[PDB]
Amino acid sequence: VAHVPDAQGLVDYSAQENRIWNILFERQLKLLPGRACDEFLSGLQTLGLNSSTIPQLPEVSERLKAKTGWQVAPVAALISAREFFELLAEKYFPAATFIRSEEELDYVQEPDIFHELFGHCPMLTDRVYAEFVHDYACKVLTFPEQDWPLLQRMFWFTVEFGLIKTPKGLRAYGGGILSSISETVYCVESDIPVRILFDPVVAFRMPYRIDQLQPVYFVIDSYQNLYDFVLSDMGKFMDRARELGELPPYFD
Repeated sequence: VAHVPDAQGLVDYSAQENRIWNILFERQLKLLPGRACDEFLSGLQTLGLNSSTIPQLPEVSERLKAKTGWQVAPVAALISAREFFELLAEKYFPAATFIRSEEELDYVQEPDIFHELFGHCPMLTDRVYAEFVHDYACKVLTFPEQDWPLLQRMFWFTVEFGLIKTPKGLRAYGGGILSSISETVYCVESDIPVRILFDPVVAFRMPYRIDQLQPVYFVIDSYQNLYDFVLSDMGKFMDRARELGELPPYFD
């Protein structure tokens, strides 16, 4: 459960909440160097993220906005799929104003202010990415609830768990990877996962499990790949994905 912010956006966190931010921050920072994409590296710097206190949203927002028109909006712990996408649509990234507990450090299903401000926001400082996230949200109206599961599949294999094969090698952009210490090493160093060439139809055909280290990642060679995809008519990729069948899981 979350804090409710004051007249002017500020939120009264105390020491313990701050230490956990700190332990989370300190340990992810170490692993980033050969693993996160350059754009993530600099987004973090651009966003002013201290390894010491939980940020105040106004300042973070102000910084995001000046890079790409995005902002951060404070919300409660359990917002709905619709509320998430309605916010992304108006260029606001939702930030729940609580942090995971000491006991819930390593794995955590309910996304907190670390998951958000550390894992996701920093990639929203890259212009083509920020524009793809926004267009993507927007187009998820236009679509009926019957199609959001496939749209939420695609989101999982890009915004959350996507990799980018760069000239200096494989890196990760996914905010679900970059906020977890386990994923961040595994995603680009293990011989277990299958890494597939990002293609819209095949991501739509790929099933997934939330709580588990991902057995399949999709690889992009430029954020422009995600941009062309959503400036092209989804709908058509989605049907097609349905006429060929859902693939069999690699997990169980």
